[PDB]
Amino acid sequence: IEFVLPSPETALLHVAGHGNVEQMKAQVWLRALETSVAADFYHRLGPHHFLLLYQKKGQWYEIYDKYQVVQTLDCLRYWKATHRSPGQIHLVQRHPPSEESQAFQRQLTALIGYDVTDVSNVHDDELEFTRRGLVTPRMAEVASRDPKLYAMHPWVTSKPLPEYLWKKIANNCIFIVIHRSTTSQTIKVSPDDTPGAILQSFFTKMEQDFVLRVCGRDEYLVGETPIKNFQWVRHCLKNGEEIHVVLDTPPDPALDEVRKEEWPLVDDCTGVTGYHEQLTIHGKDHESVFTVSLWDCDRKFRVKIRGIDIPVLPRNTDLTVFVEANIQHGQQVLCQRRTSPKPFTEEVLWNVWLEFSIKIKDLPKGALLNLQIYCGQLLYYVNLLLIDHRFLLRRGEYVLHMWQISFNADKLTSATNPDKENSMSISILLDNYCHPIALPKHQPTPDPEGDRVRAEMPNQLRKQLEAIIATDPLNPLTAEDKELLWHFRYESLKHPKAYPKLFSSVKWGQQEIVAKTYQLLARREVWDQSALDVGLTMQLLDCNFSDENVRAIAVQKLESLEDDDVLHYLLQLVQAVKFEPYHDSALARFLLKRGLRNKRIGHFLFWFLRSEIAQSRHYQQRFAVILEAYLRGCGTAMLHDFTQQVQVIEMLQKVTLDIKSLSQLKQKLENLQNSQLPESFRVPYDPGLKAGALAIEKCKVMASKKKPLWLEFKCADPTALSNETIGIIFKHGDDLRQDMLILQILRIMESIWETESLDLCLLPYGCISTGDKIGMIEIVKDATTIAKIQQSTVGNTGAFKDEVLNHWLKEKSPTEEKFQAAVERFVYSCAGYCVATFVLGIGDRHNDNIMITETGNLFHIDFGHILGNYKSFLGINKERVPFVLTPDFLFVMGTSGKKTSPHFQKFQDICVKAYLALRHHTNLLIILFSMMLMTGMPQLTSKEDIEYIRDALTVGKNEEDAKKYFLDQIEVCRDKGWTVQFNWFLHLV
Amino acid sequence: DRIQHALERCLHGCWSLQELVSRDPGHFLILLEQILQKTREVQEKGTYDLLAPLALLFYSTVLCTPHFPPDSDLLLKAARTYHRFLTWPVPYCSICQELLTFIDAELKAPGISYQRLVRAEQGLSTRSHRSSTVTVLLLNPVEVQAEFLDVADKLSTPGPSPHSAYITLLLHAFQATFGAHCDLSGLHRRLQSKTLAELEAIFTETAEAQELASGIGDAAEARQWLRTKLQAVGEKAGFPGVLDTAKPGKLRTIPIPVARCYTYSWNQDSFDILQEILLKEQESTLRVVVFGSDRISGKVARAYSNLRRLENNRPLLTRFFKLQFFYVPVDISHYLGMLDPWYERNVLGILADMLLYYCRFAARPVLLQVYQTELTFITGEKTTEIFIHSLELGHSAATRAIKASGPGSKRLGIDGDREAVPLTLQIIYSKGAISGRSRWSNMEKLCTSVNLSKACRQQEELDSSTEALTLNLTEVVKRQTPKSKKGFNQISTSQIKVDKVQIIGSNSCPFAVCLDQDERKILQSVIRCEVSPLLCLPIMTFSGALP
Repeated sequence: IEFVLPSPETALLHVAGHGNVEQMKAQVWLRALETSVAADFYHRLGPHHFLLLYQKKGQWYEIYDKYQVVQTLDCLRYWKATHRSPGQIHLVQRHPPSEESQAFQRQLTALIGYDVTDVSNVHDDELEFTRRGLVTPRMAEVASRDPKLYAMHPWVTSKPLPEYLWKKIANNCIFIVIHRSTTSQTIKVSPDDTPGAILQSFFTKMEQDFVLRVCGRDEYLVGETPIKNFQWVRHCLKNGEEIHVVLDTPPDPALDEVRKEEWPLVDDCTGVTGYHEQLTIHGKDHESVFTVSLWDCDRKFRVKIRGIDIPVLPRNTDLTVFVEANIQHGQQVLCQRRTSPKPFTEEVLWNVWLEFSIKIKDLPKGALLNLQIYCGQLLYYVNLLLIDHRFLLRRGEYVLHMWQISFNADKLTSATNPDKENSMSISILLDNYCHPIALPKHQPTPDPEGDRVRAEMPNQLRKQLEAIIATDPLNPLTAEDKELLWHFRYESLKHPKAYPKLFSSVKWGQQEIVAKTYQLLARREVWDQSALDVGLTMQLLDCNFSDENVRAIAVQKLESLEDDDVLHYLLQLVQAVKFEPYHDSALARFLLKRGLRNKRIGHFLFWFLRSEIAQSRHYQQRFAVILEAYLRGCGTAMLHDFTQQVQVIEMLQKVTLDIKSLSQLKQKLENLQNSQLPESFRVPYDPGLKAGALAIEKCKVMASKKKPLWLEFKCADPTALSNETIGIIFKHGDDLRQDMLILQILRIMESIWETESLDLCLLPYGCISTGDKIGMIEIVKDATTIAKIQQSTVGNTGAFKDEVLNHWLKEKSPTEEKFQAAVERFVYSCAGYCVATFVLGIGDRHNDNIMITETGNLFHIDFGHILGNYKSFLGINKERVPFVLTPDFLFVMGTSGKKTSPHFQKFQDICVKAYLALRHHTNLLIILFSMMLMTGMPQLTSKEDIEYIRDALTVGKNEEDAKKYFLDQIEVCRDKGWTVQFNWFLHLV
Repeated sequence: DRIQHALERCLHGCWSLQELVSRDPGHFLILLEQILQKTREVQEKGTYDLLAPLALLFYSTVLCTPHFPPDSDLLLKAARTYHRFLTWPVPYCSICQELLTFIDAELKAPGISYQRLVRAEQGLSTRSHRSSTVTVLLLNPVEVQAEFLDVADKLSTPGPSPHSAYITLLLHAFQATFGAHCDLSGLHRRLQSKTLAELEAIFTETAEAQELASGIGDAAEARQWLRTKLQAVGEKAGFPGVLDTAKPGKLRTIPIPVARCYTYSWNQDSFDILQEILLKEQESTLRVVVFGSDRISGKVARAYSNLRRLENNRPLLTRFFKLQFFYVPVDISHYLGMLDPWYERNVLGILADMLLYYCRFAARPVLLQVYQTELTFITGEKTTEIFIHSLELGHSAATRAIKASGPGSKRLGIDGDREAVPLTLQIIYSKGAISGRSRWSNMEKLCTSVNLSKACRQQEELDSSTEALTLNLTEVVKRQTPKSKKGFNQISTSQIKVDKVQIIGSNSCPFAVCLDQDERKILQSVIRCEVSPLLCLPIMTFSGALP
């Protein structure tokens, strides 16, 4: 390996094998000092170390690993593929980052809200290596990006147009109102025409470099897709609004420029570990042994608990304490050891070797050592990744600062508590070795096929397996079921629906079983041509699957999603990133790539990910690294937009914090408007909309215990067709992550109902969490609260009257046709929300969190308020109703005779239709509910909470029985007319 | 069979009897079979405790055994068995690698290790660059013990001459390759008439041949080349037939000679005689064997601290040299035996054999945990660098004693068990250094007596390998003024786990220190006492501090 010294000096080194040859830095340094007195002089002025670089594909690569040359096998492999035996490695100086580079890093830190460069809370370099490794997918996505299409970011869908929208096209024609200057012309175009065809038709109906941009929005109708396939066109058709566009010059792609990457490419960390035959010590001469295979170590796993150190004792419970160490792989405890109970004081000493029954060779990748401090009940927890991200077993002393509790995603984090000065600390010792112990490469090759089976299953065992496969995800598998699934694993591949159960039947605590599983999934084909099922992929991405290959399988199926489909499940994927044992996972790469590919997905990813950085200390660093990668990826125009969004968010944070400490709000608003308020900023919950000035005279503060800010902004686009403002509620002191998760689930449910051609008029609003207990909510205009409608006439003293809501809706209807449309919309929306809240289990609400528009549509708001109460109590100690079906709703629907009515019958029919539609996607709904409980809850969840949905979704029952069940739920709702609302009013008062 | 029983009895602890059962040359191979079987069982069951004693027994037996048979596979089986140990933690795989290198050297050159050890100990002429020698000093005050004084006298005898040492080395080297096919009686009879220069030349040639064969790279080729070179040397020097000369001539043990041990009493003068014995050697490594009870632990630690301050500009270490310290109890030994079960069974528990075994086969230094004490006087002068095992603090009769001592006399009355008038004591203790977070806490009250003890004195009933210190408040104030309830009156034994301590007195109430009843040290009149915890005294044991 020839080396090029920093003076063009070429020192011809020789290949020194692979044993302890990362003194190659020191070797080449000493050789340079000997071979050049200039190097001797520079030794007194040179940096601490240097960098070794090469050129894998013309682009410059770095050898970023200081342990062994076995890592550097990729450069040698490329050189031998190109057949250039003398390889060139350039030794370059550790030049400090430039001034512009540091300024850009400071801007990125300001945007993220976390300092990724801070290495004060890391016991390894997994986060820094992830930062270096995410450069390759980022550069791949930036290079393979359409400039014009990225700049204009069209929002399209390939799903078929629903029939309830098809009936809204009068004569297979759509009218588009095109605006040029102040002139407006209506052009009739068929729904199968691309925007280019419409534009050519407009020009023929008398340059050609123009695009159609939605008036008042930053949304473009461009690309080669039918005009009916645009999400904006479908939205306008659904709302019956007129489609207005303006003839705008295309945005310059040059504005989306990405600055050059400072770092050379890091390649991969899979080089340090090879096949077992390469790492094993058997057959060696005890002098060529430079690394030891993990599968050679036949001893039991052993960890020395040295002690426990706390600055000040908590006063909740004391008088006894012990440590429980669990070797576990994805919430499955492989082994568990306990220490002797000792008196609980500030410093407790054991110095005891806990030796598990699991062999060292049987530790899987992603195995987790969970150290938990129990009392006498559980007090503290911390986790350590037994196998490092370089496939290396952990060695040495570890002083891990523990997490204090106050099934949960936060219980799986490998991060250490940043509060060094006040947190519990546990000291452990893992055995040191002369040679590093490396877990061999996952699977060399399934050439023997693992004895793929030939014999047919008996009919009875086939029936048993098929019955097991058809069962719901939450149904536990007994020992016999797991044995049947694994014993016939090669038959379980043929059914993709059995993959979660099949991989739950794998004994991850045995090395040979894991090798057999890898051989099994190396020959997956029925899964590859399988149609994409979102529920199955979500199941494979749950907390029960810590294996890298299963996650890779799930992400490989995720890659076939559309942009809008990814937008549907983006929050769920971001939350599922928590379950990945390692920072640089396939899910993180997938999210980064698909946020760099689409501008809307990128915007929502930035906000969803910044919220988790701000509020969750457990996954601050991983999410911060991912967000830094994305922000380096996106163009400079979208970086400026993000900067303006963060500026307005922070200044409104300050204003909310100052007001909540207490006409004053008005004055603070004129102080903002005259200084530090951006001229226009993109709305966080709606990237297509740009809010300009602030209508200070219309802002106020609600009479709430949280005192949120009611702000109304001016639309910054001069092309807007209405003087309507933009309403935004900035709330402090409430966790909006649960609220936004519930809203995402509602949007998914609405998409399902649309798929089955049902329009329930259920529309979720725009809620984005922006920081620790602070967030932003869209204001739905012409809407009020049912509680406020009641309090208009009766309800201040608790009395409730049935005619209030019907009369209120009648008063807001200018004509009788408007009243009938409002009544129909109310029926549909009430059915949709009743079904949704019954399925999700958040149906037991009160009037203060249910709203209605003047058009009849119904809303549920403030989901964080009731979700926590439901989790804590479950309504079992009070009078619980499945959902809020109040007698005023019934009066709006029927004649209040408590027998029937045509509108009530229609409500029952449509709600039954929606219930069966959801039962069709039961599995996806169940997995979404499970992820929401795992990730969105700051508390700790368990069973009897997750499984509630499989009782609400009527799992394992006939369609007629499910219909009867929902009718019984409706009847019990009708039984408790005002009792539950009166009880809620008493509890609040 | 009886050798296996003796081995088993030795492990589950017998020791000298076990070493002496190997009186016949085949007993060595039988014991090696047994040790290899025990090692295989240990590895299969993952027993960490038995690895170090078994490794040491194997090393000693292979060192002493004469002429591994040509058809024997003990060396290869042992090499495979130990090479299987490379997956073990560091303190065990280190011994593994040492034995692997030793086994490879003994397989390539049958008598390399015994020749190396005996040549180094006897200080015989060496043609290798930077020739080495081994010197043993037995530091015995005339008041240590009669039996130990006699065994030191037995070791101190010069004994074998260079002529006899050369004869023994040549006999062992030639038998290790020509076991039953050499006339050892005839070879010795011919060697007895050889001159000293001839013996030196023959030994240098044979040693060079053995060192060259130790790195040939092929075991069979190395053995063949060594055999050919030894035959050539024998033919050159007039040796009799050594190639299949006589089947009747059987094997001889050729035991290790007594090393040239020097017995000199240093009279506790901070290791002065080591320089004298360097100077005499001038006219490499030296082994210091310290005999004595706990009363000289302070003297030993002062001596080693002085040596560690001085060697930077002293000829003891600048010249190629290695200083090793061995301790025989005749409570450092309690701590060492607690860490090392082999040391507990062999040293802490016919005696010259055990002393020589401890000197020769203890190669893992254990650093004794010693406490650095610094005292600030009442007169403004600051003293530092005091070393102890326990401490008695606060006694006013003891500060009367220290005032009587002054700046140039012994502190008569510092022994403790003395009534103390109440004094204004401030106690500062640091806690939590296990996690790197040192938390200082302060009390300021009236006190008379405080105990500052090391857990290692009573570590047999506590957390394993605890280097922390215990601060005990007991028997306070009641010795003089039991009714002084304002201070630390009475106070039952209260223990605080501490690492750094600062005890502050007052000018009107002078403070005192009792350094394990050491009245030799001079300290004028101290007030402030600071005790702080790799440190000092690397006493060699058979197996280091296993984690």
